[PDB]
Amino acid sequence: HDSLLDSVGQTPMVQLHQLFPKHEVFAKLEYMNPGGSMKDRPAKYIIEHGIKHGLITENTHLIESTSGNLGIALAMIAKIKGLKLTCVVDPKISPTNLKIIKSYGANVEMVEEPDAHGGYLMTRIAKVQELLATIDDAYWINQYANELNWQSHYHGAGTEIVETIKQPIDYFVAPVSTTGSIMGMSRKIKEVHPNAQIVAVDAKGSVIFGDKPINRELPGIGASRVPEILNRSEINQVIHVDDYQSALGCRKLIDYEGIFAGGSTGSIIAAIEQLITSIEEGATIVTILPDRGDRYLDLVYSDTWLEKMKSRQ
Amino acid sequence: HDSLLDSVGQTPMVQLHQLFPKHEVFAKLEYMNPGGSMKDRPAKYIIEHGIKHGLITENTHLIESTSGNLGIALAMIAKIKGLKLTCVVDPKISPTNLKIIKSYGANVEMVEEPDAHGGYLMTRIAKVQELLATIDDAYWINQYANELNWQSHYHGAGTEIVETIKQPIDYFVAPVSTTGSIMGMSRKIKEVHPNAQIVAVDAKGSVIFGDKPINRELPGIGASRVPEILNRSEINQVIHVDDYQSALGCRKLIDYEGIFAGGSTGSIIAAIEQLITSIEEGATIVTILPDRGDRYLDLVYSDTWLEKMKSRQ
Ligand SMILES: C=C(NCc1c(COP(=O)(O)O)cnc(C)c1O)C(=O)O
Ligand SMILES: C=C(NCc1c(COP(=O)(O)O)cnc(C)c1O)C(=O)O
Repeated sequence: HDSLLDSVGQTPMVQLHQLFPKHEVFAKLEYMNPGGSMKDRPAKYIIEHGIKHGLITENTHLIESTSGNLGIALAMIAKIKGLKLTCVVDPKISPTNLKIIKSYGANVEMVEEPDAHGGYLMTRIAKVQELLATIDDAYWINQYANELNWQSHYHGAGTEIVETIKQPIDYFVAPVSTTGSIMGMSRKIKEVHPNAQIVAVDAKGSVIFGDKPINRELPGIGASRVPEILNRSEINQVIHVDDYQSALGCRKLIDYEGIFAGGSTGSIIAAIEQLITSIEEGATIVTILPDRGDRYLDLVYSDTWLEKMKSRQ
Repeated sequence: HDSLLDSVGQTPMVQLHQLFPKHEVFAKLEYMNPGGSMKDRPAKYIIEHGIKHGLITENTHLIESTSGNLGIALAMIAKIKGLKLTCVVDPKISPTNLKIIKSYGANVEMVEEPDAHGGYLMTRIAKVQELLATIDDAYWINQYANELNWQSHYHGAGTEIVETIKQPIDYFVAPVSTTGSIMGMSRKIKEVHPNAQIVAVDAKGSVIFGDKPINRELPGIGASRVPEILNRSEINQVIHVDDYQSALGCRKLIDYEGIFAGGSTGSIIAAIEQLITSIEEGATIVTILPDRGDRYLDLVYSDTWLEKMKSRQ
């Protein structure tokens, strides 16, 4: 490979035999991408597209609002391409992920005022618009509305999944924030497996699917606005999980399978444990594990954080 | 794959075009192994061997003295195999790596008394012998003396390198602690490229190759005893680098290539920059990048740690 860019994708798939002994449950390890998450795929895809089409030159200042993983992916790619980048972030970001963005030489704008229900997305978007107003040659990645987001997953893990799974897929389960992953992957999966059931896993208190908004702790799952790239008619079921439940799911996965994953992976485990009680034995379930446990030592893998979240419920 | 075990190995190789524009410098990304370092390979190899040969059963308590990466690899594998594990560690371990070992459910023994020159290896070995004396069914991985260590690298990255590089290899450069990586990989490389020059990169103050021992900060490179698996006649050149120089090398690599790697990778960059002044333009240099930058935010990627080390020199 001529660079790191060439090592994005083609991630491993494993079966979770120990955790789910009566079902065929397969997990795509997207956290093994070089930047450390699934978001490596939309970052590569959007930036290469923009350069090809004259939207992004060496003078273009990239801007994005992120809970952490897309900021890290964008900063890696920007280093390789010689581009400037400013990440707009909020106080809920993983402290580890905030320091990583800075080590990659990205500019950081940290907002401080949440809305009436604890969410910082409205304030992040406003900060982005302010940066756009004062930076002459700037390009907003705009992941909640950019069609290239779900397209990158259609061609990425979505395609790899249907190339690799040698049996009918009964359920596809994915966590949501922009819904790029689940829209893109499900669209590819259903071309081959048209009766596959599509299950979104979301945070309790996320308005994506119409919950009453409430303050959420874990970054990366859930949102306080409805993403524009979501098409609700393509989702068959929604399951909501809270911060405490997601943390328990992380800790059970590492105990049962030796897999050390981030918060939204815990949300997926907790949701699949709720789902399988209804599912015929032997059925095939496919999911994705978006990022690494490494980044959540002050959150999910902190016993005092765990105890704090248990009190909240 | 039936588990994570099956995703160990087959890591990417990239050329460092930007950093070394007049030479062909190839880097094996061993930090992309599932546990996060090269040490995944000896952990898998030694444990599978022991189980196959009746040295390790479900009742066997694994013990090892480690600067961090082998402890993490062993804890991942032990989870998957249902084995008990105690890691003996010292105050120089990365705080992040110490917390990861604990999240994987391993027991931890932290020693506290260094020898006359700041090294903790003598005390770690003593602690290991004490654990051996009081635990009835225990097996010491013993990585500084275990031949299975260098064998795992012969069959691992060593084999992959000679399968992948399509030109004569002029130099092979690797960092050392147990010397398992450099002994194993160089032995395989020289079967195909018998005139390749083998270059060890070591910490200043490491006694591995006979330096006067002095207090070293960065864990993972250097040692305060001579490893038994080292054969000095197989090494052509040795280059020593200090803590500050290694940190500068990490920061230059991420700036030039978008690669975010740990301390010993910085040592490799600093040594290769010293070496190439003597090397014919166009020559092929192969190296390995053992682990992730993620784990060194309180060390190499901390500006105050950086400033502390600059004062020391
Ligand atoms: C919105 C972003 N995160 C998405 C994300 C998601 C949601 O993926 P989406 O494709 O955005 O729906 C799940 N899990 C983790 C760990 C994530 O980081 C971001 O990185 O800025
Ligand atoms: C001795 C151990 N570390 C080896 C190591 C090395 C040296 O590899 P050896 O094969 O032990 O020589 C280089 N770089 C890093 C980041 C390492 O973690 C250990 O993980 O206990």
